[PDB]
Amino acid sequence: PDRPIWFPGSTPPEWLDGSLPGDFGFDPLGLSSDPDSLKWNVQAEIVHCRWAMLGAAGIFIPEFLTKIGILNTPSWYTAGEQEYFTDKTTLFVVELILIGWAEGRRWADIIKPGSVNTDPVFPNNKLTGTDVGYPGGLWFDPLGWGSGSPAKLKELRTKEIKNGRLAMLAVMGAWFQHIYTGTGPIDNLFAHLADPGHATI
Amino acid sequence: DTTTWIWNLHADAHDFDSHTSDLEEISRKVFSAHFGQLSIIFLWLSGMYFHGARFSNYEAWLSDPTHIGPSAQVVWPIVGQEILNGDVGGGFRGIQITSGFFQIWRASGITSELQLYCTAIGALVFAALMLFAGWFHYHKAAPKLAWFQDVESMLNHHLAGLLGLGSLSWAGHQVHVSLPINQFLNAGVDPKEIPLPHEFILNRDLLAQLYPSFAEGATPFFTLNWSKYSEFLTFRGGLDPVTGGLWLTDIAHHHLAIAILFLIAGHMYRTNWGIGHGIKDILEAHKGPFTGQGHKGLYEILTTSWHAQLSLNLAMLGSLTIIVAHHMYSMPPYPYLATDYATQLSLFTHHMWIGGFLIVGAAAHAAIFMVRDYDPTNRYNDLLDRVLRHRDAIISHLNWVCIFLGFHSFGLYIHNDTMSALGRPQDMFSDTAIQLQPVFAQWIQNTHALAPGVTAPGETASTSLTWGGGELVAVGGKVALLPIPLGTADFLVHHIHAFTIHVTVLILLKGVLFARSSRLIPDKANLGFRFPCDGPGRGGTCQVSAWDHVFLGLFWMYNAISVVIFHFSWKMQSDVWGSISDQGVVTHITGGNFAQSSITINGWLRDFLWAQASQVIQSYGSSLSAYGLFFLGAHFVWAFSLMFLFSGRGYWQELIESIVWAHNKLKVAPATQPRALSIIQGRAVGVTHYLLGGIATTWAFFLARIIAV
Amino acid sequence: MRDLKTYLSVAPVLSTLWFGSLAGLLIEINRLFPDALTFPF
Amino acid sequence: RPLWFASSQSLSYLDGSLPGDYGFDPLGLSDPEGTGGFIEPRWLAYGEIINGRFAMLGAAGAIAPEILGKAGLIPAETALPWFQTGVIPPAGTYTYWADNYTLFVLEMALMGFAEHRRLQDWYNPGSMGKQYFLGLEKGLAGSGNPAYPGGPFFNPLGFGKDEKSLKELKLKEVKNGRLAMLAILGYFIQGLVTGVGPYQNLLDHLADPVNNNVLTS
Amino acid sequence: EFITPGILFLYIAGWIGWVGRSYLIAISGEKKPAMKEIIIDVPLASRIIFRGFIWPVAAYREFLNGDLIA
Ligand code: CLA
Ligand code: CLA
Ligand code: CLA
Ligand code: CLA
Ligand SMILES: CC(/C=C/C=C(C)/C=C/[C@@]12O[C@]1(C)C[C@@H](O)CC2(C)C)=C\C=C\C=C(C)\C=C\C=C(C)\C=C\[C@@]12O[C@]1(C)C[C@@H](O)CC2(C)C
Ligand code: SF4
Repeated sequence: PDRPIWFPGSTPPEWLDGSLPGDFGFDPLGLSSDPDSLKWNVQAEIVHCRWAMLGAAGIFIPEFLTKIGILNTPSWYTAGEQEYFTDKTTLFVVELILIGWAEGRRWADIIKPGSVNTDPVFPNNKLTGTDVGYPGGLWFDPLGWGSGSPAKLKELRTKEIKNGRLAMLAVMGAWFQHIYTGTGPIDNLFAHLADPGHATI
Repeated sequence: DTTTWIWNLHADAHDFDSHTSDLEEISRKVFSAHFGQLSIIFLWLSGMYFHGARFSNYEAWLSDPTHIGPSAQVVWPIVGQEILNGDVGGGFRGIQITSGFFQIWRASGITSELQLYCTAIGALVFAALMLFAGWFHYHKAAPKLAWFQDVESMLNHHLAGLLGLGSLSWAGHQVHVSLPINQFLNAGVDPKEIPLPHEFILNRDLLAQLYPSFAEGATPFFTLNWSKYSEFLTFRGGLDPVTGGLWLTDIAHHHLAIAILFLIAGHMYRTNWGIGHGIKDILEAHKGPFTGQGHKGLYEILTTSWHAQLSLNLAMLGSLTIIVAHHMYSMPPYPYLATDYATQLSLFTHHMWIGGFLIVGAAAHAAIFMVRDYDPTNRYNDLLDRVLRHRDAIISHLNWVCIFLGFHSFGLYIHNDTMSALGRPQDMFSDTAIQLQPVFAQWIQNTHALAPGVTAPGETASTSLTWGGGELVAVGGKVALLPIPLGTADFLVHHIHAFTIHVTVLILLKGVLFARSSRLIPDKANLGFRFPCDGPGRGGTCQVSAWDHVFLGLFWMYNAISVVIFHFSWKMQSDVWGSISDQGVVTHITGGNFAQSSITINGWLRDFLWAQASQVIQSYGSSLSAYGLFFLGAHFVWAFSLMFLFSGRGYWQELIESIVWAHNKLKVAPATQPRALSIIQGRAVGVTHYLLGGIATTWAFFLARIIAV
Repeated sequence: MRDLKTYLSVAPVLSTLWFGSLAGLLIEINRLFPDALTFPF
Repeated sequence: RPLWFASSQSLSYLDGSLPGDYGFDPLGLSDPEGTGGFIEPRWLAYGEIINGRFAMLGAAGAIAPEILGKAGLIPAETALPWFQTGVIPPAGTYTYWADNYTLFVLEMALMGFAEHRRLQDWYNPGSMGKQYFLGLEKGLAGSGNPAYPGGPFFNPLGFGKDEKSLKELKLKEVKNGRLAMLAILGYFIQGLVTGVGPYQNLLDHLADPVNNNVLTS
Repeated sequence: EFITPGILFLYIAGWIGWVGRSYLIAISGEKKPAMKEIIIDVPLASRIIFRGFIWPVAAYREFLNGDLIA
């Protein structure tokens, strides 16, 4: 009720009571008035944030090592044109099948929770997660960090969500920077740092 | 429950008086609806301005107006429809437009496609602004009723500010931009070499070279030495020989004078400061010699009712639109408009139909006011009561005039036709056997021709070239304007026009007067403004409401307007338009056959309808084939309308009953029970299709005929 | 919102979306297989 | 109290609670009847005060560079009139450490923070001192009057401890604001007509009063 | 020319008709079946759409059982 809000002095919506991690009462359009919409949108945001962390680290880290002089990997924009041992459509089909099995299992978990928590072929192995979107278990949580006091879990999930929002923004920024200036993201940073006043438009 | 609910949903969508009985809410809804309409109009203007910048040959036409056909639409090549991209010239392919947008842009001084883009962006911004303003003024800051009823302040602002200042601003734009750019264009200067409009404002010697009076500055205006501004503020009259339109200096002077007059006229009605008249006082104090008491009581009627104001405004706007249509063909205001015949025919027909529709709307809303808002107890007015107390004498006399005019205008045509068929051409009403000359119109023409130099000392030429006595004007080998003769053929058609107008007036006025009650149904007011009938009693009471009177009057309005446009088209094609050889011989399009062929009904069927329709029916395979396709499609709609007009409701309900049984047999019966259309709806559907078919047929015929020749 | 979905499912809007998708599809085949009178399969 | 073109209608609602009220309202914009939108007496008074403060800043700011330039206090490269300092690129520009647009963005960001905080205080009172803002929320609580927030941040010298002194200072502030708004309007009109700096206009008028007037221009 | 495109049209029209018939039967048992004919139940309609693929077999089996005609 008294948590910091996105717009101080304003009234937060009645469907955001602050229970969810990373909640700042930001929903001017009211896109999640209904509970089912709230749950679906929360799952979508979590998945987007995790994919963003995965992708953002894979774009700036290689370019940093390339410009510093350690590697020679090409620009991320043109990585889809390089040579490979097979046609890209075959790779697309294999990726589609594997990610299809994974995402189908995840989809089955959302609609009817607890229905996919057992190994199909080795019934001994199970997953110990209890909330949707956080599978837990030995496969995904080897270090045991996913269980504890509720305050610790809430804080960890909040920091994960904030990092995800930052990563999504950074990835979109890298895309638009390379579509506009026509050079690598690190080159843009170095050009800006060389002359912050003038090296923009 | 049933299907009539769906139809009723769209029928009462904009009837705010039925939803609520509070005047404040109706006024607020009306304000917001007006804002939405303004937004839509701005969006339409933005589209029109943008299309001419990207998909048009405006520049090539600007370099050669006479030999290039204007175009602003291009078709995608999907199903072989790209045959509509004709060779309009200028290295461009597309559909030739007839809305006269190129002439407006040329007369406004536009020379490149960069200005049109800016205008389109501005119009889009204005549309967004209007939409936001409508939302704000309905949901956030809605005015009170007392704000809407301050009609003394509304008139002051709408006269001084909207009309007074708009004319002044346009005169300023004309003086500063349109005159020099048009002077440069008329001098043969290539359009890309003309200086930009802001160079005239920034550099003053450039303007001084064209007009020396600009060197003196604004001092002669303040010193009352106004004769120095005569270089660009003239009173010449007549058409410009180079372009064929009115002189732009005359237009600038006219707009300046109009602005000053309107600004003076906007300071009449009283406001907080106590100077000026009050409308109520003017209405009350007025008592002439035959009125007696006067107009006491009209202020409350006109300030507490929206339908009376709507009726009055609709009638005035329709009359104004008809006047505008008449005044633009005879005194062409834009360059290269008179000699471009396709646009001239299209602009005259558009505004006539608009005016007719608006007049019929005025009649309908007067009937609505009489049915709903009339109140003799609280809003008594004397003149309306006296008009209602002798309505039998008004209608019976108007009924007689229609019969007399119809007989003495159509029996002449029938007599001519019979005498021609019997081999007796010396007994017809024509210029060779029995003459019925329109002497008054000829006297008017002579007086107007001789008015300059005697009664108009400041005029160098007549206002228009239609009055006999002027000289022919030729632009690019084509005929722009010349005196129009008047003979026996023009005597009959004018009386045809009078007869049709009188019949339409009779129908509408009878409906309005007998809206409240009649000798047949004394309690017709309680039944409503829009009801089908009152049963088969008293021999039959079909179509007794005022809505049915408007429904009948629409047919006669359509009948009346159609004869006007046919008269205009044939008279202009046969007597004015044409071409001139190098030696000065005029050859009209149809060679002057209107004088002898337009006196019998066979002449209109053979020489006009049969002879002039060969262009549309031979358009297959060419770029004009869309007109040929629309010609045949409109006949289908017109003939399809007759199913609803000739038939009744019970037959279709029984047919739908059998159909519903067949559907029930297979468990596909909808839960919303099908119902045939109501009695009133069946009438409304028929007339809509009738008018659509007729107007579309005439539109395709005219456009296919005039573009080819 | 829920009202946004409810207004989107009404008959006119749904019918317009369906017919627009249908027209786009039909134009797609007419562009891909133009001037067709017989089945060559 | 003195009355300046006061009217019977205007005197009905302009009792005198506002500072520097003279009863002048020929158009009756602030009439308490039919109040809506931005036509509200409280909002109108607030707008007048804020416009007056900004005008008192601008009237001195526009003429400061020209004053010292003639006296030799500043280099001639920075002694430009108010319309040649990059505000109007066609009229002339100056090259700072960055181009004009990034300066515009920085100004927009900073003043957006400031003005949004001020507006949120206007809508609901006292709510700007609750949420943590780098520990500065203690002094930004306001004083219940939107135009006179007070507090340690805005009233550090402790002026107007008594109500009489506060009222006199408010009256003087509003008078200075009105004078400054008139001065800024004069700035704009002189710049548009004569085409030189206002201090240049004053010097030209002083050099030959009989010649350099409106009549000759 | 005619035989091959004819069977395709018959299949498509049967698909459309079967889907339309199956939607009405599902909502007929409700308290206010008329309300579902204006605000279309999209989640319910999406399930029936796939079922029209096998309309010939479905209609053939329903005709034999006697449930085709009321
Ligand atoms: C993580 C966010 C992020 C960051 C750090 C940067 C950083 C940078 N961008 Mg950039 N950008 C972003 C997002 C971001 N961008 C997004 C989302 C877009 C798409 C709209 C762009 C589009 C863009 C263009 C088109 C260009 C840059 C350029 C640049 C560089 C010069 C600075 C400038 O003019 O930026 C201006 C940045 C914007 C107009 C976008 C607004 C900033 C976004 C919304 C983030 C908001 C600030 C953020 C909350 C601050 C907290 C993070 C902080 C630790 C950095 C600089 C390295 C320029 C370049 O290449 O340098 C020569 C350039 O030409 N950016
Ligand atoms: C400023 C102009 C104006 C305004 C504001 C009004 C306002 C009004 N009129 Mg009205 N009217 C006008 C001009 C105007 N009229 C004119 C000029 C005429 C003469 C033709 C009429 C004739 C008229 C009649 C006869 C009646 C009204 C009625 C009404 C009231 C209800 C209207 C309604 O529900 O429409 C709802 C809107 C529609 C039904 C839409 C009509 C659709 C048209 C006919 C088809 C157009 C076809 C189109 C070209 C093709 C599109 C294809 C596409 C669908 C795919 C409302 C107060 C009614 C009333 O007050 O009854 C008590 C009434 O009965 N008016
Ligand atoms: C899916 C609904 C549906 C079905 C299964 C039928 C079935 C039938 N109709 Mg029929 N009809 C329908 C809707 C339907 N109709 C609608 C909406 C109308 C009003 C336009 C009609 C008007 C109509 C007439 C006037 C006649 C029939 C007749 C017939 C029978 C002859 C076969 C035939 O195709 O006629 C031809 C059917 C048509 C030409 C109707 C047009 C097809 C419409 C446009 C399809 C609409 C589908 C609808 C959108 C379903 C949405 C499903 C969605 C919720 C998933 C047959 C039993 C005839 C008969 O034997 O007497 C009863 C007959 O004379 N119908
Ligand atoms: C027919 C159009 C129309 C009419 C009759 C009204 C009428 C009204 N509006 Mg309004 N408004 C309109 C259009 C209109 N508006 C539009 C298009 C907008 C933009 C969204 C607004 C935005 C608006 C706001 C934000 C407010 C009003 C308010 C009001 C009410 C009080 C106005 C007053 O006392 O004067 C006040 C007049 C002034 C203070 C003078 C302002 C002078 C302007 C700034 C000059 C315009 C410059 C113009 C763009 C120059 C064009 C140049 C050329 C290049 C185009 C009054 C009922 C107020 C209210 O309380 O509502 C009840 C209010 O707060 N209106
Ligand atoms: C979602 C997103 C943007 C967010 C949008 C926002 C803020 C919307 C906000 C609002 O809704 C709210 C909250 C409330 C509403 O009332 C208002 C609005 C305003 C509507 C960004 C990124 C979204 C999506 C992201 C981050 C995508 C990641 C992409 C990856 C992983 C790419 C990987 C690769 O780059 C590698 C690694 C190597 C390369 O060689 C190959 C490829 C394949 C290119
Ligand atoms: S049922 Fe038809 S014909 Fe009979 S009175 Fe009514 S409207 Fe007239």
